[PDB]
Amino acid sequence: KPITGTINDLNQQVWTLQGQNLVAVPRSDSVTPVTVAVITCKYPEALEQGRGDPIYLGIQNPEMCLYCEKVGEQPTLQLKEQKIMDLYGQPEPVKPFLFYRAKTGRTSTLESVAFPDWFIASSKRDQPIILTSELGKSYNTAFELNIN
Ligand SMILES: COC(c1ccccc1)(c1ccccc1)[C@H](Oc1nc(C)cc(-c2ccc(C)c(N)c2)n1)C(=O)O
Repeated sequence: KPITGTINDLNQQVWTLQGQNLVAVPRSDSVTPVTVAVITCKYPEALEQGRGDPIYLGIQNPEMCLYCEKVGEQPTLQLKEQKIMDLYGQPEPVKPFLFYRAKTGRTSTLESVAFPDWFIASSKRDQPIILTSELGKSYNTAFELNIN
C-alpha cells in the first residue's frame, strides 16, 4: 500500500488540485489539499545511483499519477488517469512516472528520472506545480510529506 499525506513547500503552501493542474496554496484557503500517494519503485539498480530513492508519485480522488513528458523543448509535469498501485504493480520501472527523492532532513527534492536537470517546483501563491531547471530563487524545490 502507498505512503499517503499532504505536501507543503517551505512557504507553508500545500498542494491542491485546481481544475486539471496541481497548485500550491496556504492552508488559510480552506480548500481540500490533495492526498498524495508515494511508493518506492522495486528496481533502483537500473537507474542513476547517489541521487535518492526512485519513487512513483500520485494523487487519490481523483486517482491520477504525475509523469514527465517533453512538450517541444520543454519537459512538463503532467497528470494521467492512473492508479499508483497499477504502476507499482507493473513488472518494470516506468521511467516517465519516476522521480528520485533526495532527502535532507524533514524535506526532500523530487528530480525527474526521465529529465534529471528538472525538479518538481512550486512558486508564488496559487501558482502551478511545474518542472523547473532553475533552482534556489523564485522556485521552491524542497517539499515536506505530511503523513498525519
Ligand atoms: C515522514 O517521515 C518518513 C515516514 C515516516 C513514517 C511513515 C512514512 C514515512 C520517514 C521515514 C523514515 C525515516 C525518516 C522519515 C518519510 O518517508 C518517506 N518515504 C518515502 C518512500 C518517500 C517520502 C517522501 C516523498 C516525497 C516528499 C516530498 C518527501 N518529503 C518525502 N518520505 C520521510 O523521509 O520524510
